Amino acid sequence: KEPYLLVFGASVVDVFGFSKASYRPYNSTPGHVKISFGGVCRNIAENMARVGVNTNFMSILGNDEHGKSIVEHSKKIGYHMDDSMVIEGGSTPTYLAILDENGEMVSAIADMKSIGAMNTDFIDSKREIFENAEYTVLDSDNPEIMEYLLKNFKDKTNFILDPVSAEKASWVKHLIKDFHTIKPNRHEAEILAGFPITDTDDLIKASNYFLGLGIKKVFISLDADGIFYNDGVSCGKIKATEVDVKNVTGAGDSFVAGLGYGYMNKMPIEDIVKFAMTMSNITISHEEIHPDMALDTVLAKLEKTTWEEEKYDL
Amino acid sequence: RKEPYLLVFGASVVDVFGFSKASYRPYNSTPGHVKISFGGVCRNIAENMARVGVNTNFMSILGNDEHGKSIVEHSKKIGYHMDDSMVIEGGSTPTYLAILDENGEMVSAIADMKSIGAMNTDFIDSKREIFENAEYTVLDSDNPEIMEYLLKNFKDKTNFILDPVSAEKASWVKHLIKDFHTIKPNRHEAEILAGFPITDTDDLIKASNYFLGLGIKKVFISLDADGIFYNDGVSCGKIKATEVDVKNVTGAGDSFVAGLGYGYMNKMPIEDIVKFAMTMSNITISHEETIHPDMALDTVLAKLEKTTWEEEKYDL
Repeated sequence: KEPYLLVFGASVVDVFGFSKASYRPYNSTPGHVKISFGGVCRNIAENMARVGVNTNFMSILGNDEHGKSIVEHSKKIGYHMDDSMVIEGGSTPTYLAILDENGEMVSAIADMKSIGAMNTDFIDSKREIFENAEYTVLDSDNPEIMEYLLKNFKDKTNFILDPVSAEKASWVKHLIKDFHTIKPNRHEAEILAGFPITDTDDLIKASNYFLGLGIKKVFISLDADGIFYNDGVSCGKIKATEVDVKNVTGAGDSFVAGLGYGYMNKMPIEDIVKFAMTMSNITISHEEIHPDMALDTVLAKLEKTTWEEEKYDL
Repeated sequence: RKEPYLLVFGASVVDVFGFSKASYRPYNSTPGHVKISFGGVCRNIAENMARVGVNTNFMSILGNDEHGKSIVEHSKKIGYHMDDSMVIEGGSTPTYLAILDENGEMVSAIADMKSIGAMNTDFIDSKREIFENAEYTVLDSDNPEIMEYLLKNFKDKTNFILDPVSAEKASWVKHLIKDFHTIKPNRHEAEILAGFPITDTDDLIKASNYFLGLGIKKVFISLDADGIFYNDGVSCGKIKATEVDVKNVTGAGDSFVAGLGYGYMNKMPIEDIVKFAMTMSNITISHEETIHPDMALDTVLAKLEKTTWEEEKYDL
């Protein structure tokens, strides 16, 4: 009914066993067991739901306990997983890891069997959800599924890319042309462009190459040095100057989420970049990966930030 | 509803098992299959009870975390009421995380069994009315100190039922058994509790007669393949079922305790309680899992009708 943003992707349940004693294999070691909900696309969907975006999250789950826990956390926060694939008798993708006294792993099980169950037939049965979406977030996990989604719904919905890694970005450098928005870091952009990006002049040449292919919006993460943008009309670099604490991971997930908010509320380019970066500046500091994220908490920190803005022209 | 209930008091454990689907190597991410299951003797008893229609009150120790919500949701689905349980803020619900190799052997594990020992007298006192108005109260042999507190404070207010768990755990509660209305040991656990070997029928009659002398009202001794030996002071006998093929024994005695619970609540004669509870034990024994997914009152009654029994009755 109301305009929504669709996030398609995997959900991985993380189960960590931290040793609170000396580690010994083959024998039961006492410790704390922590359960956290991960997976790039699930992190993005949660962050969006937390700031008020009408989020639909299409995933792959099993009918086990971990799958039920994901669906319950989904209703609490706000991300609707109502159209997800459910595998009867199958497990929800999980990573089990038994860490020692220092925090380094000694044993691990990756259960990713259910991620391979995604096919073109299930995509077709959920066509209305893909078409009625304003924007659709995808990662670079499966190039074959991406290629299918692009040539079937590129004109119906506006696709947003999160490259994940430099390696995963390389197996998808030929498909980036059909995306409305791409969000790589400095290194993932070097891979997608085909040339080394060392300074501002190379970032302008990179983004213009991406825009030339048919991409409308380009956002390049500069890791601490801010974010670079390119509307095709407006170009710049907006940098923050303050927070940098425990685990700078999960920030890119929060940035994609703020791109989604800024788009749904039709905010000006310079302000979308600022809002999205505030969500990253939060996530970096507080460990917990997401701690707390509310519409007002992001709007509260936003004002008390040193914005080092630089504007460019072509 | 203000209808009579049975109280089960004990631990709830969430088991998380990772089975390797490739050759295991330490410090390395091995591809595998994750299995999540609910355990704890007392939690299994309460589930089996609610499954057959007993109005069950399950008082446990949870942890406010994600595994705590998992147990609670399963309890609302099946019907074992956990409303009066202990919830620890910031604490952890008892969890056992284990990684198995390609052969099935444990090569790594984390035991978060901390919360089981966090039960205190102040909490028992706050919920004293749940114990006092309970028709029967099931306990296992996990915490001897708390058992003594429960027995001393509630033995004349509620009827206690013991599931000894193991022979080792049984020696620690041997001085406390006299206050129980019902004990349910196996051959070896009964030897530990009695203080002499049980090799035949005469020793079974002697062991059970001794337990009745201590003040115990009803005795049930599991004899594995030979069935169940019973004694209530009036009726004594041994009943066995023919055609029972076992796959997995874990959780069978749990289902038997649950069946005693059903029998007591429905005021059934001892021979029928033994048969009903044994049918429940037989169903659980024929499945690989600790609890049969399809078990309900109808399946227990359907299998009870279809069973051929070997019955023996002794006098005196």
